[PDB]
Amino acid sequence: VSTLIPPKVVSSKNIGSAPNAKRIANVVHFYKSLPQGPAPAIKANTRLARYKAKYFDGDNASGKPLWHFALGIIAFGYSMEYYFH
Amino acid sequence: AKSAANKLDWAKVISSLRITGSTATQLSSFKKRNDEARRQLLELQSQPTEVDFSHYR
Repeated sequence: VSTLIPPKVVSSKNIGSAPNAKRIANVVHFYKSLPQGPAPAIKANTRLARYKAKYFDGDNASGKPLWHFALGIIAFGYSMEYYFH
Repeated sequence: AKSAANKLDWAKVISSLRITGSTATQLSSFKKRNDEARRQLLELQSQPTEVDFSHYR
């Protein structure tokens, strides 16, 4: 009876579609995300900070700390098993 | 004019790929072709609406 007009009705149509739900999701997931590894806090300073940078960081993550623990028992020979039970 | 009227109709068919299921826009284009086709035939078959007092009378 006349010229129908569904070419321009997306101003209220862009709310119910599924991609819009993902659209409003990931845009919030993007703006505050740190750009290039910023704010990594690589300078750890808490009590034994030196340990935090050699083995406690996790780059090595090997049996050295338990080796250090074992050597501590060895150095305590005349303190726990000798001169005492 | 006639070729210009449907020239922009070949624009909406390209616009129709993203908009599928147009109820009446194509019908309106069909209507604007149905009546327009009736126009050219009407004027070509239109004799000068008069009686020839010289010859035909």
